[PDB]
Amino acid sequence: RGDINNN
Amino acid sequence: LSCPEGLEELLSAPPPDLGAQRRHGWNPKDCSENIEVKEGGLYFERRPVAQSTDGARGKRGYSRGLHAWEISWPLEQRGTHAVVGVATALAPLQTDHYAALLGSNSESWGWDIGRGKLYHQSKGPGAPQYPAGTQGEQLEVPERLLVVLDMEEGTLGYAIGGTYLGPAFRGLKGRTLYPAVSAVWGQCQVRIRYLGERGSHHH
Repeated sequence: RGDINNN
Repeated sequence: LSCPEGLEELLSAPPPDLGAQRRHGWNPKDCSENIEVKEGGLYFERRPVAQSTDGARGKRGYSRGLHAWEISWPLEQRGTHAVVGVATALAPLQTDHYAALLGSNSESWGWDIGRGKLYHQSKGPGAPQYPAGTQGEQLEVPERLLVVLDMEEGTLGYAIGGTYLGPAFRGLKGRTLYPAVSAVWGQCQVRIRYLGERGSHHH
């Protein structure tokens, strides 16, 4: 959901 | 020359077929809620859940003999914490933060394929490099790596590019251990390909 880990 | 007895022969044999790969592959009934196991075990996909580290175990726990499997983990799908190793049936497979979950407790052993560090009973800080030494330090883990579990000596080690890198962990005798990984990257697709066993004392 857009964070550092593609979440 | 540090390889388990029997490994060269095990790896030279015709590989297990897709049925065997599925049978020894990821367990849909033994993984994080945030992971989906696809193709009957051949790979899993981690859903894009924020602030979560998520693990999976293989279906089959190994109590004796020499076993090996190949993990395929795309280079672009590793994120901040990508850890490959083994776990007992008791190891936790989900936590609500990004971390090296596999190896963070007494029930799991992992190699961080980003950082090169080994985790067992470790929160991360201070963890040792593997393989030790200057060759080992510059080693990159490519998409594929082999995981080698020797239950007669009680070791876990790895191979890349055709070369066994040495035992990473000792102290595994007298357990039942399952292939395992922990992952943090949304939409990562991590494959497992079982390479077989040599069950006898000297493999």
